[PDB]
Amino acid sequence: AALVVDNGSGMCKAGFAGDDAPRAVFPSIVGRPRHQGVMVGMGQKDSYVGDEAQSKRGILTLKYPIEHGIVTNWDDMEKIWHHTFYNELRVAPEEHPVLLTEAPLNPKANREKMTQIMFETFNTPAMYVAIQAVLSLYASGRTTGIVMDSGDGVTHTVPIYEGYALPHAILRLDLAGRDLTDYLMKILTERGYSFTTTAEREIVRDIKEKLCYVALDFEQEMATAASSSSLEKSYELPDGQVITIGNERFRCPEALFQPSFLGMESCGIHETTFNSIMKCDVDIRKDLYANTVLSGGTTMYPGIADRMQKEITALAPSTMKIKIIAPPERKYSVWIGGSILASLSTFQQMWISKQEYDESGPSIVHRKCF
Amino acid sequence: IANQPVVIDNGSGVIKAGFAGDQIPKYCFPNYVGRPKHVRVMAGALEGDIFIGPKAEEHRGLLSIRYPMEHGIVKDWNDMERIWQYVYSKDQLQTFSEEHPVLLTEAPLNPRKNRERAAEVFFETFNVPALFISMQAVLSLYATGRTTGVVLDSGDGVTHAVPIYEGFAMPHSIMRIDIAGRDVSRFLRLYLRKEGYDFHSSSEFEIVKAIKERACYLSINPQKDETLETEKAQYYLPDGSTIEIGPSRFRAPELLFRPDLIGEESEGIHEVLVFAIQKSDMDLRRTLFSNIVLSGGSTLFKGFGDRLLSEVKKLAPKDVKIRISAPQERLYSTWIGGSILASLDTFKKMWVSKKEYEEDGARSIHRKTF
Amino acid sequence: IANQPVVIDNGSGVIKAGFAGDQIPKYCFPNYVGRPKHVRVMAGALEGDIFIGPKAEEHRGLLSIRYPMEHGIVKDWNDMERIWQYVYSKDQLQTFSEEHPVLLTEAPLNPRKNRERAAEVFFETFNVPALFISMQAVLSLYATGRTTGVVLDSGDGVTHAVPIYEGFAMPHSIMRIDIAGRDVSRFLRLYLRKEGYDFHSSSEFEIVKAIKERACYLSINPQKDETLETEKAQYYLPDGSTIEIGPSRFRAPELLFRPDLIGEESEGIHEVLVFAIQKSDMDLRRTLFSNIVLSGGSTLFKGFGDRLLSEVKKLAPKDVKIRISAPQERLYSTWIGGSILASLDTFKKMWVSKKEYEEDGARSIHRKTF
Amino acid sequence: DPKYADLPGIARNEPDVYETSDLPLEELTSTSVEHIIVNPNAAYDKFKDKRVGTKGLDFSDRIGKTKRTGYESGE
Ligand SMILES: Nc1ncnc2c1ncn2[C@@H]1O[C@H](COP(=O)(O)OP(=O)(O)OP(=O)(O)O)[C@@H](O)[C@H]1O
Ligand SMILES: Nc1ncnc2c1ncn2[C@@H]1O[C@H](COP(=O)(O)OP(=O)(O)O)[C@@H](O)[C@H]1O
Ligand SMILES: Nc1ncnc2c1ncn2[C@@H]1O[C@H](COP(=O)(O)OP(=O)(O)O)[C@@H](O)[C@H]1O
Repeated sequence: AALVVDNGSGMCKAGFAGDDAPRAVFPSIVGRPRHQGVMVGMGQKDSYVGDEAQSKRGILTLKYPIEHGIVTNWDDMEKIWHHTFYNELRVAPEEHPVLLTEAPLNPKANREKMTQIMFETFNTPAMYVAIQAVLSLYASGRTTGIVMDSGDGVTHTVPIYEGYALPHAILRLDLAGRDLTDYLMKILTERGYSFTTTAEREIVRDIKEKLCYVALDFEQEMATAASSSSLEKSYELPDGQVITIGNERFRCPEALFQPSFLGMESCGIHETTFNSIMKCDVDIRKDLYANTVLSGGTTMYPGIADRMQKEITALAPSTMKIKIIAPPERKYSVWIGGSILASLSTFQQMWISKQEYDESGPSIVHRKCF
Repeated sequence: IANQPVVIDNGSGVIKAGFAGDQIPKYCFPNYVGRPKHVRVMAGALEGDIFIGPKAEEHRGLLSIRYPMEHGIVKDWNDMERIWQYVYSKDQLQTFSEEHPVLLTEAPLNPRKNRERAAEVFFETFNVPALFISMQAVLSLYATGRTTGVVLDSGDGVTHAVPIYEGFAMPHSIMRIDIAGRDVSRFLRLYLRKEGYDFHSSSEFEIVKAIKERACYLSINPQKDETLETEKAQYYLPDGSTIEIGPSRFRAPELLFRPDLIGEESEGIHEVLVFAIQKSDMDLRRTLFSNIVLSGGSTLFKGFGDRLLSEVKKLAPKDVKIRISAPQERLYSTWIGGSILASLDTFKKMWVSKKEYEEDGARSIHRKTF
Repeated sequence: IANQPVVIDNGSGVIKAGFAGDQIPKYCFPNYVGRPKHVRVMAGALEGDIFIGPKAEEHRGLLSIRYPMEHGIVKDWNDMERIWQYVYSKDQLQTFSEEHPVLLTEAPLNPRKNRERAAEVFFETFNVPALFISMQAVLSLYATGRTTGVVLDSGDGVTHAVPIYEGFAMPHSIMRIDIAGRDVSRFLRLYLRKEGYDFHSSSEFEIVKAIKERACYLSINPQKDETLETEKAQYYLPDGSTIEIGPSRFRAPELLFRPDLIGEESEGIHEVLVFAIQKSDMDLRRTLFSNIVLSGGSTLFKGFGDRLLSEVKKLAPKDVKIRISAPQERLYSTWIGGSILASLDTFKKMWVSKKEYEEDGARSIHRKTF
Repeated sequence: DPKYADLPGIARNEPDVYETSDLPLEELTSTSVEHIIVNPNAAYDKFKDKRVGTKGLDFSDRIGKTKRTGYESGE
């Protein structure tokens, strides 16, 4: 009996260890109302969380507590974890030990303060923080190979060979789902359809998930988009109003492969995956090309795998065979790994206990992280 | 054609026209179409069903005001064509549009359909030699005569902050919010009804804009002025009747700096300025704080510069020099910039010829913009 | 030749240029090509798409930095051509390349293709009378005015140790390691992200280099200073914001002494020096240990001399006299050596003439360099 | 001044500028290392009359004809 709780910037995936898929999946947001001095009606919650805030988007100002895999407002994150254990999962945190997930190369204060809350506020019996990328490999039953776990908050590239990780080869890029969502708003505003508010940004994320797809040749796709209106698809908003996004459909996910569009002055998700493999030892490169995994929900774009293969193959040597690993459950790839890890009898020892926390302090986490 | 170019500012509130030779705009009239309020069947009433600028101001109470441009976007194009036709009337300028070339001043990050249709009208309806769409912010710097400078241009329709350093505008650091002078006029009408004076009519909305422009001071501390008993300064209406404004005077334009009070999800005028600087690169931040320029009519509020300086200082880093350099001609700054730009021999290269638009296509106007 | 020969110390971090005989290099500017990343909209902005040296330093925030040479190997030659062109331009020495002979200063044990292309550019693109390529270490000994000494030259790009006894330099005892000042700045950036301050931008990476030079001390005992709670010393960024560096201050420069931290299987700067002496013949070991000369900018770290003297003493034999001598101008020591060598009449015989290069080709340069 | 006197919607009796109040090697002094003063004029004189023999010079990785030592002798 143990709890796996993925603390993703976009969506918080929580559930019991051993189960196939996560029990409760809700958007990680806190909804505070745009209140005036006028008195409010009955059935009023001071701050709404998750699926409740997703229902009452109209009035509530949606504030994401985790920004680029860094917890900015801890009071907000506490209210999400309270919604996770007590309401969503229907379980006491004192009974079950809780596994959390942190992105690699995050600030040290993040891991420090995270565990402090779990030990003091919720009074958990044991707490282990893990790298999202390390878990994602277990999903595919692969010990060897690199992963390109692109989330809503961040995208990170962690090469692991024969159950041994290369820490110095790890590269983090701040370009992620929320930056693409923010980019899609700007180009939709250029077409005509203006989306400004926090509630409207959530509707633009629903537009992104459904329509947007990765093009094989961007320049070739822009030529077909100009000539014919075949790529132009219609989407119905919450309001009866319908919109035809056009070429901006395949223009949004292009930002992943060339950040110049967003204006970050950084390497693309294809180029960073190559650079990470080159930073590793020369011998093991072979297996990393052969076992390139794509994880998170930012790798569920239709035809990212095809475009990824093409771009890596061009950069990589001709003799090498480049196979991209795209399992059907990419969105729940971080959690399903956690469920496999927590269930294993070997992992029982690796848990950090309250007694261990009390004596040493919150600094113990940095030793027993990975 | 060598004959003098005609600058025209597309201000949502007030459109400012004139020749490039003039130091100031000779002809500047309100941007609204005036039709008779009662649907005219009979003779001896207001004939034509069109009253623009000074003719409208004379017979204002009889007519019904309808603004053609909202939030820096043209809603009714038929109305805007009549307005631009009145610019080339016997009343203002008194010239052929076919002879003189034109310069438009569209707000930043507007819809591309707005720019394309604006060009189509000025090339097809009027037989213009050449047209050039420009950004309102870039012009404001030419007027003042400095290359580096952030331009907080608070218009009637839209308030936007564009950072430009050494003649280089960062397009990602641009910030645009719809809460502008027109919204302040709308919110003042609500507070005037809370004082007990209704301005229900579209004509009666114009005198609320006059009340705002005459008497509305921005308090340095809003909470202290609320507790203090007001003088209740009397304003005289067109009919002759007096109205005591009282606390509505100062707590109306406050909604610029704090738009959450009414319940509008926006950043605020102090916030968009700071955010635009913070979004730009770290090296430039100090110079961009050291060079801020106020543009448009919604900066002329009494004690605006006093409040903004205080509200920017607390958000901005400690011990940083913040100079908010307002010109004396803030309202007419955007046009004077265009008048200087138009006069230069470089402008001859920048504009798009009528034959160029026929051959090249639609993109011609967009690609030459920058 | 009557015209003085120009000394150019082609350093990875800073390229130092000047005329032979001069006591100090008159014109020393940072080695990078700055291109504007933001768009030009206004007229009168900064002219050119290439900014090099002091103009690039002033307008750093506007530009995207790109180092042409990495680890003493010219990666992009087009860029290296533009910086050498800028040395001869009006801003620096302001003379024709055809009238003055050149003295280039490359690192030891660099690729042969680098020396070949370096010559090809300096003879074809610039029609120079004569070029002599020399080692950095050999010059550093002429500056101090000593025939016997080992030269530990820790530069920005590469750190190397060359044992030289009574004029002769032992080519098999030369020790070179890629880990250097620029890897310390790269390793500092990684630890600053762990502390929770991000510097993703190429312009922001120059601020990390500024933080390194100002606030980073090498602790005499590494394991001792790790355990003890450190005073969190605040540093003021260009914008004004304060960062607490904390443990990253002293952990960052330790990379030079322990290359295992970044994860490269190479010798430490302390191991490089002793290995270079131990590789030399038995008789000269005592004289080389007595005569140690530190060079390059990366030796200027606070407590480098104290730590190195501690580390060398443990690896070196018992009861041997270890005197580490520092010239006050460590950074400019390499160039001053070049000026003294260039001023001697013996340098005339050492040169490769244009006709000599044109006849034999690449071989002539390889024959006469060390 | 007379230009802005003509226009109606102009700021009168207002300050133009709203501004804030105007606010007004450790290794090179180490014991371990021995600090030498670089005098190139002195150095130049010591090496002044020293020559090198560039006849039969070959520093390159050429195997032919045993070992070589570049810069034979002076004068
Ligand atoms: N099918 C899809 N196609 C395209 N984009 C998607 C799709 N599903 C989700 N996204 C986008 O990618 C993000 C995926 O978030 P996800 O559910 O993987 O959680 P997360 O916060 O990224 O967690 P983690 O970092 O642990 O992977 C969403 O926020 C959304 O913006
Ligand atoms: N003297 C003034 N005091 C206060 N508000 C003013 C004043 N003059 C104009 N305004 C406000 O500013 C608006 C004018 O905006 P304007 O500068 O013409 O915008 P644009 O830059 O788009 O042309 C008016 O409609 C009014 O709301
Ligand atoms: N005061 C300082 N403290 C620490 N490191 C420094 C200091 N000054 C310069 N450096 C480092 O030394 C570098 C300069 O290298 P330099 O000696 O000019 O190279 P080269 O010897 O290859 O010509 C800088 O880029 C920086 O990384």
